[PDB]
Amino acid sequence: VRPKITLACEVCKHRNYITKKNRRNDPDRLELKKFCPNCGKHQAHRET
Amino acid sequence: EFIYTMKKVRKAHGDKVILDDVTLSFYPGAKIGVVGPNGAGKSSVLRIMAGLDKPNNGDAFLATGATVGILQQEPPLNEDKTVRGNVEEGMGDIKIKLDRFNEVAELMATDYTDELMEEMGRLQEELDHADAWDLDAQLEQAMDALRCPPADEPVTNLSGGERRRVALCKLLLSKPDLLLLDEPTNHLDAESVQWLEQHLASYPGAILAVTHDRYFLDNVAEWILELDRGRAYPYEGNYSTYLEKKAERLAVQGRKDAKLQKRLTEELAWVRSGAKARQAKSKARLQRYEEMAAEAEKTRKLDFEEIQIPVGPRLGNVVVEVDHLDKGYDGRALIKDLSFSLPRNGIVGVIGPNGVGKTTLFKTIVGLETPDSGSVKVGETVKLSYVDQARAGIDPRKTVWEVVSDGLDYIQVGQTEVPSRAYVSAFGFKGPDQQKPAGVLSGGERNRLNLALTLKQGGNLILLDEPTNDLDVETLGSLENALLNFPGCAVVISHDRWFLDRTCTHILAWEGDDDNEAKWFWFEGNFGAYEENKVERLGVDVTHRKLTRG
RNA sequence: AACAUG
RNA sequence: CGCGGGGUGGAGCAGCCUGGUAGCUCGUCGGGCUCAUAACCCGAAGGUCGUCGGUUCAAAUCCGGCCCCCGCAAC
RNA sequence: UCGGUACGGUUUGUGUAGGAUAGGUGGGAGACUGUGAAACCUCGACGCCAGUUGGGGCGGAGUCGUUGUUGAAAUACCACUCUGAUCGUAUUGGGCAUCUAACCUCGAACCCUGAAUCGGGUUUAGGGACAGUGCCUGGCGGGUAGUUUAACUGGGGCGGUUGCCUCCUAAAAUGUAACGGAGGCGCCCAAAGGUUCCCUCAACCUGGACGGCAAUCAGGUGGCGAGUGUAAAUGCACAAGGGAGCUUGACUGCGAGACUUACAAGUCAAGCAGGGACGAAAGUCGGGAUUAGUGAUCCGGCACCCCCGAGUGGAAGGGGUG
RNA sequence: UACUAAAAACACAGGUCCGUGCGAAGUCGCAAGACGAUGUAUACGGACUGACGCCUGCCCGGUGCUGGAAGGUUAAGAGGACCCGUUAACCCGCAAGGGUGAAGCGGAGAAUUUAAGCCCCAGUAAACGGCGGUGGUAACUAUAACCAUCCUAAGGUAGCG
RNA sequence: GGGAUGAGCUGUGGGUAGGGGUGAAAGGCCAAUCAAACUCCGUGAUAGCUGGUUCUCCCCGAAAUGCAUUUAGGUGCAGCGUUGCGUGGUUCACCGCGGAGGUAGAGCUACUGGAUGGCCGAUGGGUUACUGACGUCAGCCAAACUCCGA
RNA sequence: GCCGCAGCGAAAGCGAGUCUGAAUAGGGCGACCCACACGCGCAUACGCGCGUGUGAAUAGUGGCGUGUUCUGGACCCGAA
RNA sequence: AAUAUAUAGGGUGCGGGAGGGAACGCGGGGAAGUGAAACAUCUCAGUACCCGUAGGAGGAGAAAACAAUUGUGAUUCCGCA
Ligand SMILES: Nc1ncnc2c1ncn2[C@@H]1O[C@H](COP(=O)(O)OP(=O)(O)NP(=O)(O)O)[C@@H](O)[C@H]1O
Ligand SMILES: Nc1ncnc2c1ncn2[C@@H]1O[C@H](COP(=O)(O)OP(=O)(O)NP(=O)(O)O)[C@@H](O)[C@H]1O
Ligand SMILES: [Mg+2]
Ligand SMILES: [Mg+2]
Ligand SMILES: [Mg+2]
Ligand SMILES: [Mg+2]
Ligand SMILES: [Mg+2]
Ligand SMILES: [Mg+2]
Ligand SMILES: [Mg+2]
Ligand SMILES: [Mg+2]
Ligand SMILES: [Mg+2]
Ligand SMILES: [Mg+2]
Ligand SMILES: [Mg+2]
Ligand SMILES: [Mg+2]
Ligand SMILES: [Mg+2]
Ligand SMILES: [Mg+2]
Ligand SMILES: [Mg+2]
Ligand SMILES: [Mg+2]
Ligand SMILES: [Mg+2]
Ligand SMILES: [Mg+2]
Ligand SMILES: [Mg+2]
Ligand SMILES: [Mg+2]
Ligand SMILES: [Mg+2]
Ligand SMILES: [Mg+2]
Ligand SMILES: [Mg+2]
Ligand SMILES: [Mg+2]
Ligand SMILES: [Mg+2]
Ligand SMILES: [Mg+2]
Ligand SMILES: [Mg+2]
Ligand SMILES: [Mg+2]
Ligand SMILES: [Mg+2]
Ligand SMILES: [Mg+2]
Ligand SMILES: [Mg+2]
Ligand SMILES: [Mg+2]
Ligand SMILES: [Mg+2]
Ligand SMILES: [Mg+2]
Ligand SMILES: [Mg+2]
Ligand SMILES: [Mg+2]
Ligand SMILES: [Mg+2]
Ligand SMILES: [Mg+2]
Ligand SMILES: [Mg+2]
Ligand SMILES: [Mg+2]
Ligand SMILES: [Mg+2]
Ligand SMILES: [Mg+2]
Ligand SMILES: [Mg+2]
Ligand SMILES: [Mg+2]
Ligand SMILES: [Mg+2]
Ligand SMILES: [Mg+2]
Ligand SMILES: [Mg+2]
Ligand SMILES: [Mg+2]
Ligand SMILES: [Mg+2]
Ligand SMILES: [Mg+2]
Ligand SMILES: [Mg+2]
Ligand SMILES: [Mg+2]
Ligand SMILES: [Mg+2]
Ligand SMILES: [Mg+2]
Ligand SMILES: [Mg+2]
Ligand SMILES: [Mg+2]
Ligand SMILES: [Mg+2]
Ligand SMILES: [Mg+2]
Ligand SMILES: [Mg+2]
Ligand SMILES: [Mg+2]
Ligand SMILES: [Zn+2]
Repeated sequence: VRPKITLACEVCKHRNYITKKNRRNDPDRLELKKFCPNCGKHQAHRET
Repeated sequence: EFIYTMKKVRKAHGDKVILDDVTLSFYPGAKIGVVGPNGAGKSSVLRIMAGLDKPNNGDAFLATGATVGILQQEPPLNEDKTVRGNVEEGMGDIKIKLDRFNEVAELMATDYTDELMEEMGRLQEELDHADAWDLDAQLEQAMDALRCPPADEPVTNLSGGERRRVALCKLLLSKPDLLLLDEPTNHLDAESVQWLEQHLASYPGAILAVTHDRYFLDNVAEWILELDRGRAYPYEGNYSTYLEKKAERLAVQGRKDAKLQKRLTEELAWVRSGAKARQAKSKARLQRYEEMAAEAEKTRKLDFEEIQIPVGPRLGNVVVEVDHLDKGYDGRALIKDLSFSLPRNGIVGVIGPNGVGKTTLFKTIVGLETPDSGSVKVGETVKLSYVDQARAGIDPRKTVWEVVSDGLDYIQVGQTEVPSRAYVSAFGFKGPDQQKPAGVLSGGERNRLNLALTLKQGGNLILLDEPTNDLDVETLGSLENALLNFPGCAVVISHDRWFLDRTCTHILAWEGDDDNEAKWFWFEGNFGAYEENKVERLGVDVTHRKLTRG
């Protein structure tokens, strides 16, 4: 009920972060501003 | 070679799967019929094939240059016009590039003269791709076959259930090579389906229908695709061949699982009581109980709660008095010179084709209209309950519980204080399935939701308007054996001719011809009498239109 | 065609 | 000593695991039929779901710990 | 006899308006007397407008035709072919049947054979492309074969326990055993995380409609007796506890010095920079008041970095980071 | 049981069941062969029982054996959509490069077709096996011939103790 | 003591060979050896087990604990012995000085649990024989109680 | 031919340096001599930067001995 | 010969084979104890034992070979790698 999701950037689509969410609380894919190292600045990140 | 194909496709939430291991493939010209219960995934397979969603595993691969159409279970439109409803899709790669050919030829001379050779002739190239580009004389060809509304009026509340006749003309003009028509025969007539019968027969291209009618499934379809709840199984033959081999399959499956359930109980006590029996082997025999008990719970599905219509006040002796009513619009002549009482404790049926005015007649009774020259007496003991044809009380963003309860805790239904969450699961939403949005609900659970916010008053005068749509035979029988046990005045508009033969006591019906198009005949008795009274009083007791050049 | 006993 | 079932109306018992509603067979109280009792037919009454409370909008049910009832237990 | 492929002739299609677009595309004055008025008629196709000149058994004369012009097009006529139907040759595959010639015979007869119930050979009687055997392939298989079946235990067996977190035993640093005494864990939280700004609780006395020993109100005394997402211990009123606004540091690149420690692991960390959030700033943030919520190596899977590429170019595979 | 056990152990006569239509079945053999047998269902091998007299009750759920038109699941063989490596040519630009790619040859191959078995449906217990509880009731008590009920594939009959 | 004209006893020649024979069946018998014979060979099998290991002196000198173990009678690493090269009083004791504690003790109108006699008095019992709290003045107890404290 | 003669890196490689990194930030491993005088933008003083020698001390490889060890029966005897 | 072409078979004449040997060779079959601190893949080992069969030696051998933009030019055997 707590699966491990990975978070991919919007522009370069690299996979930089893995984390846990609750699936009966949040059905849709998360969005966070995290730090993409290949871009050098904070970008948006959905799930896969 | 294959129009459409699937790998190990599994569209699902990880808590609740809706497709699982769907491996099959289709040919060109594959007329398919899809059958199954509600809650299987019949519309979440036709949604992958038109690219409107993506699976969570497995590749869904259309062919190279074959385009696909779709008609969803609710048809969207645009709010512009009616002849706009034949240019958006369908003729959309010709019409948008039709005025531009008339725009590039406005005879500019200072701008460009010899650049009319690589763009105006290129637009001349694409008109030959369609083999016809006048587009006008062959567009009344597409609306004098569906019997469309007059093309110069917007699709506001002006359109009733012939909204579907327009959406069966955006789709059947594109002529896709894979045609995903999901329940086309909602809200249609005794002849609007009869047109669609002969049109889907001689149709070059594949066809997937999720229909329930019998002329398509017995004569047009060649493959039948059963959808079990997550599974998918193809079969070959028409629907008469399907149900015979389905019957002998569920025969030997009915005692496949009897001796399975007998086995689990015979070695239930072997693993629970008396664990003294064997040492250091017991962790190898205990797992064979769990490996058959975890597959005994993947077909344990028999939990189907009944549709129940609550009872409120005592209904008196007068319910609906219609005092020589006329109703119509500017130039239009619907209901004219009609007078009828409404029988206490009796199911009332309404008969008429699309465009006679059946659902406006209930809007008079609740109060959403006003009669032109007439009056309707309500009677101070009745209580209305109006479920609409267009299902307009569904707000497709907020969740299921918030549509029917308005965020409250107790709602007022049967002169009691019912806890409003318990009133939700009474129509089939167990627990954590309140929390999912109503715009994505199934065709059963959008018809098991419109009965929730409209039977919320316990009224002894309920006005059912298209109740027999998108629900299977387990609920359709559980409806008709639940509005017989209701103490008064259920009034039903329907088109399922094998529904009014079950549950009817009175019939209001249209009988108009070329003297006046707004007659309404009243009858005392069931549908198995009106079909015999009609042939002995009137004389009215084909020639198919092509929709294209050929 | 049902009908047992004080 | 310890292990593992079970408690649902006077008696025997379903309902659970896959939460919203308490039900069936005998019996008990009243009517009917008969000359009268059995049989049969119609209507009722009767339960804080063993108890002390944890989550939940909501627990007979999901959840443990205590109290009786039963089964099985030593070379 | 039933189906696939390949080729070939025939046949098939009806919105409305016109003598039912004879279906699409490309051409084109042609058909020659075949009247249609025999028949499975009306080409026997559809039998929906009830009719589309060809198995034509009065004929050799007259032929829907060119002319007529309603409609994107009516117009004869063959040729190329679309979704169907229907017959014909060729090829191949599946089923049953029949035949003899490969194989089968411990049916008989006659030879080598003088002595032969072996063997082989000849003729005959039957079985027959089955059987049997070979290569591959599933099923069955204690009929045989090699082996495993943990430890602790006041002697073994039956019960029970095995890792992680807190307390007591533990003798005022740390550590410390037993089948010693009490309890928890295999999560949960997208805010219950970060920040910035505010607030003081439980119980009680007096009084107050419903209102009760205790629901909310108002005033007094109240220094922590409540509360803490979870078990206990140490903390916490300065708040780490109650409430609100904006947000993602539940970060990428590193880390001097340490605690613990057989080793493998486990734990803390000022500070430096990239880039952010909060805040007027000072600064704070590398998840949760802290200590449980997990698992070494090998073999694999996925996304990226394009590092090596078995002569060379690539590729297969291997490699690095997650 | 030569060398601590001579019996209640084995055998036997008779009984029943299942196998076997004849170089049979079974057995020794990798095979040819041989025994069965110079026999042919009144014969021959396997199993339990054990003269003789009276008898041999109920259960086909479990697991074996026998017979089943189907239906579900299932190996190789057949089948080879789609995808991938390569490059004759064709693109754009810095001709240290990036994009599309017919044919031939390769790797990986999904749909579809296909047998016994297993599942399943029936018969068999002289096949391996199994053959129960609680509560109330009769002129003192005691006890229940009768009734209610649950569970079972069916609840221990004759005879004995 | 039992059979002693039978399923008897016996002589001579022959047959069946080791996961095989034969067995009126006991795991009995197959050259005094049988729950798988004997001989030779792989072979100097293997054994966390047992027994043995031979001349001398001089210096120094242990451990029976920790952690991990298909491990508890075994072993790896550390602890503790010896020795070579480096380091040089860093070790150890006593004195003075700077520090953390919650054991023995004791205390409880400082808390969480208990707990005994009076005054006091709600709920239960028979309109009040009994239940006597929360509180309140004195005396008590505590490994999982501590305002304290060697 | 082996071992020494230069190391870092997964490797292309670069080299008294190299890998990680966006970094002449920090680390990881590896190289790098004083007791002087003179010399020294000379500094209160104290040697850092750099010098000819005043000639700081590095050092490996191959034989034969000894202790332990690896593979072989491996200190010797012993099964069913 | 059956049975005709004829073979099977039979008479006569010349040659040749068989068995033995201590190790070495070539082709073929092929264990287990043991090591893995148990054990099955694995090892032990293509060893022990067996089978065909040589010769004074045998087998191998005159590129359908190797190498990498240079090049060595049949095989066996010992050293390095
Ligand atoms: N909002 C409107 N204003 C005016 N005329 C209307 C409107 N809606 C419908 N109409 C006309 O009324 C006719 C039928 O009305 P409608 O509301 O569709 O009832 P209905 O016949 O029951 N539809 P249906 O259930 O499909 O048969 C249509 O064909 C229109 O001509
Ligand atoms: N996005 C979704 N998320 C979760 N459940 C969904 C979603 N979409 C559909 N479902 C459910 O999954 C099942 C799929 O059914 P769906 O294909 O939506 O229509 P259907 O019921 O299968 N056919 P019909 O009954 O005619 O509507 C139904 O039970 C739906 O309620
Ligand atoms: Mg939320
Ligand atoms: Mg649907
Ligand atoms: Mg309507
Ligand atoms: Mg009588
Ligand atoms: Mg009565
Ligand atoms: Mg075969
Ligand atoms: Mg065995
Ligand atoms: Mg068996
Ligand atoms: Mg032990
Ligand atoms: Mg013991
Ligand atoms: Mg201590
Ligand atoms: Mg101490
Ligand atoms: Mg917050
Ligand atoms: Mg706070
Ligand atoms: Mg994390
Ligand atoms: Mg460090
Ligand atoms: Mg910091
Ligand atoms: Mg910063
Ligand atoms: Mg700022
Ligand atoms: Mg926590
Ligand atoms: Mg390993
Ligand atoms: Mg290469
Ligand atoms: Mg790769
Ligand atoms: Mg890194
Ligand atoms: Mg004896
Ligand atoms: Mg004897
Ligand atoms: Mg004796
Ligand atoms: Mg017999
Ligand atoms: Mg045989
Ligand atoms: Mg017989
Ligand atoms: Mg038998
Ligand atoms: Mg016996
Ligand atoms: Mg007997
Ligand atoms: Mg059976
Ligand atoms: Mg069978
Ligand atoms: Mg008896
Ligand atoms: Mg004698
Ligand atoms: Mg005698
Ligand atoms: Mg005698
Ligand atoms: Mg043996
Ligand atoms: Mg050896
Ligand atoms: Mg030894
Ligand atoms: Mg000494
Ligand atoms: Mg040691
Ligand atoms: Mg030492
Ligand atoms: Mg001191
Ligand atoms: Mg001191
Ligand atoms: Mg303490
Ligand atoms: Mg004390
Ligand atoms: Mg006290
Ligand atoms: Mg007291
Ligand atoms: Mg103390
Ligand atoms: Mg450095
Ligand atoms: Mg020597
Ligand atoms: Mg010889
Ligand atoms: Mg071995
Ligand atoms: Mg072994
Ligand atoms: Mg071993
Ligand atoms: Mg060993
Ligand atoms: Mg030679
Ligand atoms: Zn990015």
